[PDB]
Amino acid sequence: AGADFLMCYSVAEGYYSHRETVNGSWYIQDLCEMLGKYGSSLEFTELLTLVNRKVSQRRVPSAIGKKQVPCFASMLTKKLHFFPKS
Amino acid sequence: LPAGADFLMCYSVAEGYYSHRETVNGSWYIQDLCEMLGKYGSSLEFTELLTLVNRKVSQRRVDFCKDPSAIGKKQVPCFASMLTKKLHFFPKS
Amino acid sequence: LPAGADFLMCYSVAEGYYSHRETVNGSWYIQDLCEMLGKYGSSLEFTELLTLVNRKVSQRRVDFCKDPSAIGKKQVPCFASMLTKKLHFFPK
Amino acid sequence: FDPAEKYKMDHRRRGIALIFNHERFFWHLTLPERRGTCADRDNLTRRFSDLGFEVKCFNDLKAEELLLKIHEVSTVSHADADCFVCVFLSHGEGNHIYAYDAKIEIQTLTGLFKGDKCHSLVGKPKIFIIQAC
Amino acid sequence: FDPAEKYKMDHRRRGIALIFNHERFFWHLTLPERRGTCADRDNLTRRFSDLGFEVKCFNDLKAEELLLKIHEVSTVSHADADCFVCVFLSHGEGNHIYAYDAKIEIQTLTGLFKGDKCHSLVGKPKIFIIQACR
Amino acid sequence: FDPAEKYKMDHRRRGIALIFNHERFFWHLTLPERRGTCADRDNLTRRFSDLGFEVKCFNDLKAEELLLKIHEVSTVSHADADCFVCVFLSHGEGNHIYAYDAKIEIQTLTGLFKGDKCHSLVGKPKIFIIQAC
Amino acid sequence: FDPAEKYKMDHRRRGIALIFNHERFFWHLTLPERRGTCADRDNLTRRFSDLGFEVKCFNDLKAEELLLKIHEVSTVSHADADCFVCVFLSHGEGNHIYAYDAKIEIQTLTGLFKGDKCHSLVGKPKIFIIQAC
Repeated sequence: AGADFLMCYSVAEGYYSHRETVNGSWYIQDLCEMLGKYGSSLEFTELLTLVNRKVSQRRVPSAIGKKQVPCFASMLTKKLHFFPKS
Repeated sequence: LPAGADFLMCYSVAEGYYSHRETVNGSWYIQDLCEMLGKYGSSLEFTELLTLVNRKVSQRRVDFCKDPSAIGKKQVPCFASMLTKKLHFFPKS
Repeated sequence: LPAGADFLMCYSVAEGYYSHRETVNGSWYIQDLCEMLGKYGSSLEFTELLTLVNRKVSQRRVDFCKDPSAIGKKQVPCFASMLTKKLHFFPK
Repeated sequence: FDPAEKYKMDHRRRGIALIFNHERFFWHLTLPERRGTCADRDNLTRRFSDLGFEVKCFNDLKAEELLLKIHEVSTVSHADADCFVCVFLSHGEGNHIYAYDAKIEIQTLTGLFKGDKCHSLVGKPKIFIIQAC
Repeated sequence: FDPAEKYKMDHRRRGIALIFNHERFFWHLTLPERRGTCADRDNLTRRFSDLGFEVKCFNDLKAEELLLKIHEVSTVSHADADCFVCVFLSHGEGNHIYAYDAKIEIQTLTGLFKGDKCHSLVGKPKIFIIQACR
Repeated sequence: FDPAEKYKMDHRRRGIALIFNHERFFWHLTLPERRGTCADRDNLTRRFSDLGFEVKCFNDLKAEELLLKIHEVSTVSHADADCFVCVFLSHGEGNHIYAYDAKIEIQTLTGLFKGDKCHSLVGKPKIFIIQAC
Repeated sequence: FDPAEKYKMDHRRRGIALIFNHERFFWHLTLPERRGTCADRDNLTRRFSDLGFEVKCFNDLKAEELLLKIHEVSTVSHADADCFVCVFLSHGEGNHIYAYDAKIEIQTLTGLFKGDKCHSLVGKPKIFIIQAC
């Protein structure tokens, strides 16, 4: 841990992470999708919160009631934006 | 200026303000609008973007030493909104 | 309509539209403006709030069956910004 | 260059929220109009106070204290203020003298702060809310 | 009711980005003025195109193709479009005739869309960007 | 006191985006997994590059080059950088040894910077994206 | 799809706001520690009640009236509720057995909803504010 740290976890405790497909993994795919569209404007924890929804709504082995639920832990002190640099 | 619903009227200059003349590069208002469109157009909300254009242009000054004719004057743009929602131009899928 | 730097002109009805008469509750535009000030005034950027008021007011309807002469009429407000920054009214 | 830049609203006061009522040369004023005007002024007064504003109300009925009120607002300092709000409220379907008087009052009110003719508001938001016909 | 509601911008096309250059009745066009007008148009053409717009440029020099253009934009369907953009461009330091003719054109262009006269643009943004000087 | 205060992201560079792949001690690496891992690294490299980041990728397959690569990153000054980003990527289903090595590696990578050892990143966002199981 | 999508907060009630004081197995309670805990409880109670929550406070001293309280909250319907809040408060520099009991109480409190076996809170925010050492 540390001041102004941001820990973005692909899967939280007590939850199952999906298998690696040919097109990548769910977490990174969705993370990267959101960065592509919302990265330059949105506040990064708001963006991470979108990924939490996107991956938690994804579905694929008789264990059915099952989703990957990511998690982020913020020790940020301010809002984080990646506005285009000059 | 008869304008109906869902209109957005963007003006290069308000009343009682000066427009800087056309140069080889174009005009202040269009240069800044376009600089902002190219930088933020695909991400920011459009009225927010036009507020940046209001700032950038209204902060533009000219060398008052070479031309002390145009001194104490600036170009202050304006926009009028009858939009009912946020407007974004995200890349079309 | 000469204005100035950092002006925000909020109008109750754009030209070519109709303003609903005053009732015991007040006027459509001020009620809606105030409703949005009550709920979102402390948090929303003020032009976004004003855009909500353009939506709420523009969607208001009278009971056209009771008064068929009102058919076709709606109130569409407007605002004109010469603001150079975002405007928030965060609690002091 | 910050695309999320906001007006600095960290002064000791929010500022005055002026509520002006255009009442003179209106000779109808039904029960709904009468109480509707009071409801709008009240509603406005509560909402702006909740946002930290110092609400000030007057009308154009008495020409004597009109000019004195107009003069006071022209001269009062906003140096410890964030912004300035002014609300102009006028009735509907008034007569032609009533409507013309409204246009002149609006120009004058906005003209008190126009260009940058009020120095303690330079670079501060100036918000005019107008209801008229 | 939702304070963050956005216009639906998921139609097949973005829409027309109309760019009108007010040129008639303007004499003594200097070299900086000429290349600046071309700079503004080209810059506008690039930036709007990259945002998905189908840019259409025309001017008022001919008059034959002006009427042909004005009636074309009147009768265009925007049913599959997100929005509509119209830029009116004109020079500063214009003569009395030039400035006056500008206001007529501006009233006319926007007159074609006032009070929802174009049914396929109802509920859709109609952005007008006007650079004029009297 | 600004309730909408943002980090100052106005430095010369955005900063380094470190993309680490945990490969060692993984036996029977399937083709699809090899493609997926490449897809993740590529996608992450594209998206962060467009956000201004100087992306640097490396893995742990070679013992010597690893020590040299960690050394390289440990002695970089972030004085003219907005922030730091480190992505740890590791395969889904792997043996007890693989999962253990991941944990030790994650603590090592976060152990640097942590507390506030890396003084040039003090007061700056430090972002760790971790895909372990 | 919407990045500004908010949780639905237009239900009848705001929901329960549980405030738990961990007290048992703490043997030397000083004046600042005593009043501070009261100050924290009161302050939390005031802020959450003004936000529309229904504040329910209790401690673990009397084990007989604790077991009933856990059942009291475990059997509740949050169907007419927006969200659920639970604050765990314990003292600092406590003894060995005090710290251990804290962890077990926290895992038990959170477990009562963590398996998603409180069906009426599914899709609704569950907020846990934790003060411990």
